[PDB]
Amino acid sequence: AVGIGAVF
Amino acid sequence: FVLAQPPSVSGAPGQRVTLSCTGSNSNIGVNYVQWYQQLPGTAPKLLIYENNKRPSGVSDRFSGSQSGTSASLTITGLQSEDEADYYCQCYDISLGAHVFGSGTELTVLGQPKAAPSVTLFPPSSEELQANKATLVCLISDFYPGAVEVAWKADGSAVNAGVETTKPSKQSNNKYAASSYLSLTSDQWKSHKSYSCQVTHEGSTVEKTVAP
Amino acid sequence: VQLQESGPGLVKPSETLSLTCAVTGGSISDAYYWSWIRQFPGKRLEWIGYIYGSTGGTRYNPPLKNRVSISIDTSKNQFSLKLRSVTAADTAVYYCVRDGVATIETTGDHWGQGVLVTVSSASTKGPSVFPLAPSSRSTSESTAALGCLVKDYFPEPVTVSWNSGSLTSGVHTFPAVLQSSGLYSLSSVVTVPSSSLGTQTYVCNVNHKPSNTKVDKRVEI
Repeated sequence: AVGIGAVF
Repeated sequence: FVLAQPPSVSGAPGQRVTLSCTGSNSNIGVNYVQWYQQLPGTAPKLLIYENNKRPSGVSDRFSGSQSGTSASLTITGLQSEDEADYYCQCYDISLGAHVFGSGTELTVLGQPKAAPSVTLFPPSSEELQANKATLVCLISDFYPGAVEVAWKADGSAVNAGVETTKPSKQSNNKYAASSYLSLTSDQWKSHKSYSCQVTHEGSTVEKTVAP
Repeated sequence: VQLQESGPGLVKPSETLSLTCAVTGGSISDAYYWSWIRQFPGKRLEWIGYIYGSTGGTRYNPPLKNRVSISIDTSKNQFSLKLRSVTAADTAVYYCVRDGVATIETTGDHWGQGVLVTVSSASTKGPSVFPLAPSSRSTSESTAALGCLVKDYFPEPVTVSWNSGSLTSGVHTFPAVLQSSGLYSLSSVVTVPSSSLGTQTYVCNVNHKPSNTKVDKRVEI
């Protein structure tokens, strides 16, 4: 993720 | 803190420094690592994502790397405007959460000494109309971050009614503080002059105000 | 493109923290993750949870799952946080954040400005705002400093501008002091050319959102 997002 | 970071790391200007982030097989070992920079008063800013990618507008002196259960932020050509807090961030499978590191404070060494600039204000007329008087002593642009503030009324020390902030870092990496002497109208009118004395690296700058 | 949290404030212990983030420059329904992240005094960062714009699916930090709810409102293009049964441990700065576009020239993720929520049984109190006009000898110099004293408020924060934001250079707003009474004071000062004290008007704009109060104070001669 570009930051905090999908875990993988 | 599941991601352990050195609380403080320092470098000389122009040098290369590496900020470490130590994790486990349930986070850094398996999931992407992000790096955030936080300057005083501002939200965190993404410097690195997905272990080693850099967004547009982040200087190329910053670069990220990961191996095993450890990750690293690398700064080349170190500058004073790189002084900030740096956090690593990853996802932890066993906690099921996105987590932040404990944080590393980066100081750039060899910055020149700077004496505090000092402004002292008398009480406003309209605060005096409410029968009160606050003297305000504003202190800015000193380095390093330690200062001592003492008040005097005519000659003598004032030992009551003073509230003084801790120094806090400015955007330009120098420091600011302020100090408040709270009096009544009659106290203010009673003495001939009041003084704010600021001691910094063994010398003092003093300002005076009179009724 | 831009995220803005709702206003700062006081919450009584055991009650419910309720925040909203207004989004502009993009759709709350886009395929992005909308997070709440807080930073405590002491600087520790904690991820609270997120909601996915396209589906409304949520994930929460597991210790918080029984207390927290994140939601989306399409009509207002905004998302919200509710954290119940709050205690002094929940005093923190709360940020809304969205992950960044996945293209090579991405700017990164997008963070709001953060909103201070303080949990306390103490009562809210708005400030007195007093003008700081320079002593006589300072007007004799080439530049003069004038300012505003914002005295005896709770809780943090207060913001100061000068002349409605049309005066930037020379402005310095100092961090507040926490007094023994338990109340805050801060000062804002701007340095200006001494010649201008007759021509120009100087007004400082104090905003204390926790008590819904705003004061525009003229600094007189």
